[PDB]
Amino acid sequence: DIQMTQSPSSLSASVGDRVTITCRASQSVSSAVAWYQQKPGKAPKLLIYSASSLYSGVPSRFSGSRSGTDFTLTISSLQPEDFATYYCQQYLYYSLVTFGQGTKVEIKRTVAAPSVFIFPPSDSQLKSGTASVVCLLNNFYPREAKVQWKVDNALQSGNSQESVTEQDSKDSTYSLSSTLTLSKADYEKHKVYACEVTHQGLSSPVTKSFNR
Amino acid sequence: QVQLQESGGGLVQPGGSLRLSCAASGRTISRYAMSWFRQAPGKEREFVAVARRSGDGAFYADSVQGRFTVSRDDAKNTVYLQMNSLKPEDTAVYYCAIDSDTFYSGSYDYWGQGTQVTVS
Amino acid sequence: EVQLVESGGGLVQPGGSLRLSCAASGFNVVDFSLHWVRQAPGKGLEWVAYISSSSGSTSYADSVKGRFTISADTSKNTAYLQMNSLRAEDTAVYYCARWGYWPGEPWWKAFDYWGQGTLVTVSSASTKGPSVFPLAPSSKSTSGGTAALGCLVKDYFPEPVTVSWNSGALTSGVHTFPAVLQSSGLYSLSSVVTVPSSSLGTQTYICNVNHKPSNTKVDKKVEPK
Amino acid sequence: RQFSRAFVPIAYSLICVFGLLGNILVVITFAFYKKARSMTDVYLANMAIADILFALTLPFWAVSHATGAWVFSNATCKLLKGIYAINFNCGMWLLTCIAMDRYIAIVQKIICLVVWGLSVIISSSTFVFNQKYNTQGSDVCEPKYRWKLLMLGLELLFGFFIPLMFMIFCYTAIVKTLRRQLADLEDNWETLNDNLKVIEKADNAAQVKDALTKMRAAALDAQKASPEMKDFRHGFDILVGQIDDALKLANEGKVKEAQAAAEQLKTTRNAYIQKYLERARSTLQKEVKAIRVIIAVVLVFLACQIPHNMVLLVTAANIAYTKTVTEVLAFLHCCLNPVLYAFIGQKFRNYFLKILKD
Ligand SMILES: Cc1cn(C)nc1[C@H](Nc1c(Nc2ccnc(C(=O)N(C)C)c2O)c(=O)c1=O)C1(C)CCCC1
Ligand SMILES: O=C1CO[C@H](CNC(=O)C2(c3ccc(C(F)(F)F)cc3)CC2)CN1C12CC(C1)C2
Repeated sequence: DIQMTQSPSSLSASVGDRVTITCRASQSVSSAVAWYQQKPGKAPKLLIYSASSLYSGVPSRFSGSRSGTDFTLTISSLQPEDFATYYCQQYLYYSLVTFGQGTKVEIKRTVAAPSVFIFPPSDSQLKSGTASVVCLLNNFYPREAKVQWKVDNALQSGNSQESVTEQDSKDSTYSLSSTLTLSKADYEKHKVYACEVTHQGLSSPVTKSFNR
Repeated sequence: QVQLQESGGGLVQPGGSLRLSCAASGRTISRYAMSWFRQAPGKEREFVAVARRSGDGAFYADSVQGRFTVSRDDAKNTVYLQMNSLKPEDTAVYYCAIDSDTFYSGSYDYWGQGTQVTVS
Repeated sequence: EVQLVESGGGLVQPGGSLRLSCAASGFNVVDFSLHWVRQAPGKGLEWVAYISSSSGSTSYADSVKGRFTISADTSKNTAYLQMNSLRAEDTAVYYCARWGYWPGEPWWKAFDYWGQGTLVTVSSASTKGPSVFPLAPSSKSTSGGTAALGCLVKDYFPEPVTVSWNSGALTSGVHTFPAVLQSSGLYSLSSVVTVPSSSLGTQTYICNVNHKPSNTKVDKKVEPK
Repeated sequence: RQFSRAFVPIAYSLICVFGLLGNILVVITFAFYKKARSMTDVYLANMAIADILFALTLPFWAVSHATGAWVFSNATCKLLKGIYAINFNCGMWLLTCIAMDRYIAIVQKIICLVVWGLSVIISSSTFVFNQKYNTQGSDVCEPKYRWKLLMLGLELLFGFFIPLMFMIFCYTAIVKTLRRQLADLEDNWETLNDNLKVIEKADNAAQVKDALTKMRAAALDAQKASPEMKDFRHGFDILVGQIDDALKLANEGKVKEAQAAAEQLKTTRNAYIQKYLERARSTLQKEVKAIRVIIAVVLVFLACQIPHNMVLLVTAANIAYTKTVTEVLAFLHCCLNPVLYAFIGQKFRNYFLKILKD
């Protein structure tokens, strides 16, 4: 019944920056809050125990502080190994441990506009009876971008699935793939197929379309 | 009912500085996001910088990294853009845009008339 | 060192049963309480259950009460988590963590040593090969500069698939998207390549889809129209 | 205004003799009690030494006021302003190192000579300033009129902006520290007592598990707020070692056996917790009353010698009753310190009655 709210959902900073992550409990949880670091594809690791004492093995750049029910994890100098997910957790009792929503620490980068491509389905899939139209957004930053589908100048909902790749090793950007999956008789009823994208690095929304 | 007005600009010597101010009436600057755009007389609308709510940070483009700095004022409901180490290639009209989406999608609809910044 | 491993993870049908093992080596179960922490794919961590071996006290979370059964075995230094009636929200990775006993400092080090955990996925579909379709480089899309290619797989049931491009000779520019789950209970994945358009007619592009659970290797070509 | 100079000096002589008697009493009580000599004790002792340095020469001020004008040479008046200046700045820097030591004692010989050296620097800067300006036919001794004024201005800026705001910061930090520490022992005793009444009223709708988790959080904080130090921490290990014992039985639905382990909650609360929560309350209330002595000797040093100093600067840069009411205020502070020690300072009230009953 104790809820912990982690305030920064996504956090962006570069190497050498000082970052802070705040968590707030519903009731008092005393000084029993731990901070876990989870790399993608790995088990979490304990960084801070009892909200102030760093664990034996972790580097000394990680610190913790408590102010009433407000807990704070501060990294004074960011490192390339410090980019991971961070969880706040109260541990007042064995049967009442609740974790935070998580904070993803990404790499601060220059804003790049997405490269927008549209792929109509090949005849093979069309002949199958179920057609999928792809709208690819390549090499953009930050993550927050939206794609909408305007079939015959009409918006669509519930028929598009988006898959987002994480940060690359070289340029550290994002890439999106919006797949609209629909039947054969509904596709042959329409002519204009467009995907329109909006991004924070983009002045006017980019619409890529075809006619089939 | 949302209007937006910008100040600053003029003629700046190369290597100089400027501090533009962008303020909107009829809508609070807080809880939304602020963005700055360049428009050259011969080129297309180029991106400069974007400011988020409170303290998630600000993001600048590949040409204005280090030189430019964005500050926010939710109490005064305005934003400031500080330009340092100028170049004659930076001569452009500076438009000020506001993100309508809370999730920073990029719904850029309420533009402004902008100020002209020119070099030498 | 003292360490914990997990086992028993796999694929079950909805309404089935599964018992994960949790083997602890180097330390005894009667000195440290053992917990199962659940991470849904792409979502945050969530605690499930705990067992105290000395006092015999077990407890569950609210979403898993009655359906889940936790146990321990001091003779093999193992802890077992038995699940019945696994609904569609129960597909996740399960981690087995240790925790000290009050009083003293081991109670303060909450979840100090973790295990790697196991993936438990529930679904009603059966193993089948992917269907590969070419995402053609349309010539009007950025003519004279760089274009984008790709081959899309649509309906394949197990997660681990491997997409290679030109038999591993292409590494720069390939973006292989994470697989999403459709409404039909299967997985769709896309792997796109950005090439310069001057080498479209000269160079050929081949994608190899490798699906070891179905033993299916598809070499489908991509060509502009 | 002959009656002003006629009615100052008998009062000046009486506060002079009272101040010198009281401060020489203070130094023989240090000369007898040299065992519990705290850093507060030696800092206020050096303040007393500056006070008896100032205390001898108010008869010179009294016979200067009684004759209607100054009698002695200008060097005597320069020495009188110098000893008033070393009294003021000795008090300032001694209360500054008082703020130093109470900050480093609460929040977490050589410096006396440093205070004396800063005092004699102030004495030099008022030595180069003082001259008998016989204005309007009366040979009064008032300092009045480029680098010297700027040096005095920067010294005033340093010795007013740093130590006064330092007093404000450190004393507000202390009275927000020692009040919150006393507050933190209040709600920890409250929810350990209030929620124990909820447990005995929790046979209705299973509010047992909600109740002890509030006590689990509070009694962990009270443990965090030597053989005697071992008993302080150990008294809370069985207190929450029977909270989770009444929470293990609360998870299984044994509400009746949760109340049986709730009867053992009061037993450790009286035998281990109420003994040490009262013992910590008396020690916390003892140190918050010694602050009230330190606050009072600071706040009256800025209510007596400061408004006389701010009226000396405006009358030197460029209403005589405003000058007259301030000229009796700072000179009253030499005798006013032993007045404040008996009726506020609880330590001095003990041995003063012991000396009277010796
Ligand atoms: C009689 C005597 C014998 N001796 C050894 N010291 C005294 C007096 N000392 C006194 C206080 N001292 C403290 C006040 C506040 N705080 C702390 C403290 O913080 N600690 C931690 C103890 C104090 O020492 C009084 O009040 C008070 O009178 C004098 C120096 C001043 C008057 C006579 C000589
Ligand atoms: O005649 C004396 C005898 O010594 C006093 C002592 N005063 C100071 O030592 C200091 C002081 C503090 C506060 C204030 C106030 F105005 F703000 F109240 C003024 C001065 C620290 C410098 C000042 N003078 C003066 C007149 C010119 C200064 C020589």
